[PDB]
Amino acid sequence: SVPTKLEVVAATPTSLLISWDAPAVTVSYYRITYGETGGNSPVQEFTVPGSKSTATISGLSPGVDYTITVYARSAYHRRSPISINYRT
Amino acid sequence: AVIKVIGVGGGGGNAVEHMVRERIEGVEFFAVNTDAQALRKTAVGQTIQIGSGITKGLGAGANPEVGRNAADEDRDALRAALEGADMVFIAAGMGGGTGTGAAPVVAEVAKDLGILTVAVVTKPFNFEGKKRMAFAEQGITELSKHVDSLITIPNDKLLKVLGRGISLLDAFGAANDVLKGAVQGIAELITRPGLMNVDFADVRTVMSEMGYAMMGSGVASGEDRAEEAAEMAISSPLLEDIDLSGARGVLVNITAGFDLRLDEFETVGNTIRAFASDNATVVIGTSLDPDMNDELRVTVVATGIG
Ligand SMILES: Nc1nc2c(ncn2[C@@H]2O[C@H](COP(=O)(O)OP(=O)(O)O)[C@@H](O)[C@H]2O)c(=O)[nH]1
Repeated sequence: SVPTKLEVVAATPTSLLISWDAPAVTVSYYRITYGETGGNSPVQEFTVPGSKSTATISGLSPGVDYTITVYARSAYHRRSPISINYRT
Repeated sequence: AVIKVIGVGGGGGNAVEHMVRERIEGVEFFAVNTDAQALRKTAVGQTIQIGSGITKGLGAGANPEVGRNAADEDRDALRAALEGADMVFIAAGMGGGTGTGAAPVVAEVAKDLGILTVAVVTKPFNFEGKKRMAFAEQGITELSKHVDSLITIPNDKLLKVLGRGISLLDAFGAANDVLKGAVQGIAELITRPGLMNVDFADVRTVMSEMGYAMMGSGVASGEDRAEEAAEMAISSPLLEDIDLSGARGVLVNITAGFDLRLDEFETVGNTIRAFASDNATVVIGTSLDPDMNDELRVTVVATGIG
């Protein structure tokens, strides 16, 4: 379970700002995936440095429900990703 | 290959509790303790109580001698539980009573059955004091007489990657995670092989009767993932105390999805074979994690380091 809390902190019609808790051990980078809940499209993906605790997802569409998933990639654990849903 | 993972003492039990919770595919979990109440408290697989005659189920009193005598009294139960395994990982926090004293007995029993016997053990944090560190070092010396490979993870090394203001409780959680990643990083070559599948006989070759070992891991994303992850593993703080060209064996696990390029496997292996001695036993394989995209993990176990 890393990060241990994930939330949408701000939302606009085409973007979501997500926030998570600082990790107990060094994270090399985070992998962030997102796509429409139950979609025939592959999820889109990007990475952010392991020193971040927020990220902005842009290029979204209004009134679409999205599944967002954050992987903390660390040399020191193999913990599972955290996932949330949010409708723009 | 049949893999068993045995936690010994309270720290080893907490580590196995974490591996059961977070899951390691294809292995079978056990917990060995002199404290019967601790054995029953959490889900840790099948429980093996040792030394009920001498301890009455009340623990080892932080005394390695009692841990030894408890395990000695119950070699029959230990052998009965170990039988059938091809490989066993013995996990213990060294410096207490049960892990320090019983883990070498568990290992001796397993060695006697012909099982490939890998210990994965921690040394205590500096703040746990000099006596626990002394107990840990004596137990590691005793353990090294009866294992095939003994991987040491010094908790003092984990200190320098811990976030600031971390709770005392989360610091021990991190030790569980490293132990879990350690067992998983070796076991997955067997239980989740990729294209370059390692034969268990070659695992045995690089791990059998080698003595002390250390490991390090690296992770990376993007076009340079292979070079970056390999260099990160070799620069790992868990490996920094050894000269890799001194190891008699090197086992490498590249964890990837379905997109591994030939030149990436070439790159990792060339980097390993450059720093490894010309007479080392070198085994490099891949494992499969299908939930990776454009990323890679490299895990390096330096074996036979003296
Ligand atoms: N991984 C891990 N290690 C621990 C934990 N608690 C203690 N340790 C370490 O394990 C060492 C031995 O303590 P413990 O296992 O409780 O003693 P034992 O039951 O007598 O073997 C301690 O000195 C700590 O360095 C834990 O929850 N997880």
